[PDB]
Amino acid sequence: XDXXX
Amino acid sequence: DKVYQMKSKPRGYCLIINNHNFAKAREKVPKLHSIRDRNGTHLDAGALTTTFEELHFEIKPHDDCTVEQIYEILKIYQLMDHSNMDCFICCILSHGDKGIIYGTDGQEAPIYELTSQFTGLKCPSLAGKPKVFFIQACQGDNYQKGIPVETDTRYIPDEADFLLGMATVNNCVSYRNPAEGTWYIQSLCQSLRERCPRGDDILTILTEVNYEVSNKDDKKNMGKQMPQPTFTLRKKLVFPS
Repeated sequence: XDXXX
Repeated sequence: DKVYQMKSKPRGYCLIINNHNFAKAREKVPKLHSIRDRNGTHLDAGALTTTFEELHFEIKPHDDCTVEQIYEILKIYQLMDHSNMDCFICCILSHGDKGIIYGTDGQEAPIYELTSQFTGLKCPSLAGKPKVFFIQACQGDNYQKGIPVETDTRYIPDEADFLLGMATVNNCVSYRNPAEGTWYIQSLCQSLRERCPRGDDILTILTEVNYEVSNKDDKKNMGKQMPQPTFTLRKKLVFPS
């Protein structure tokens, strides 16, 4: 969750 | 230096395709069983809306689009009369992989399929006018590693006059902070808002975005992010305000 696409 | 005309009010449309909910992809595409919802993406859509409204564009948002829906939207704009506009912008906020972006259904849209809808033959009312695409997505699953450095009538081509701003070089990830927005879009908007009033052109601004994003890091994975513009622009592109 805290990070990319 | 030759400069694109940029005086119409509105300047043009700025489409924003803002993909958040990937429940369909998780259900339907085996390899995307754990692809996450893109929490925080609205912060990017809002930044782009503020930024491009200040620059006199008419914003056209579309949320949570499958691939087929994206192509339908792009066809609508391909077929629109842009004769009274000076520019067209399309922003895509989604997951992606090498050369593609995902619809919310987990189908793939090659980036070429998106931009090629606006060539001069397909959209003559944009012929000779800048067409600008910003793509916020990963382009693969690799972390970009870091390296240590010291501290500081006439005819033109069908594919002329494009600018494609990618959040990342191919093969690599791009970052989204759910509480702030993406590294790339947030930097892009900050730079546009600061520098377009100074008269700076978009390639200069995108160089600054490269500089700023290159200083960010992911200290979980020791990851970096390297944005990458590509262009067939034939003139300087400025967005006066």
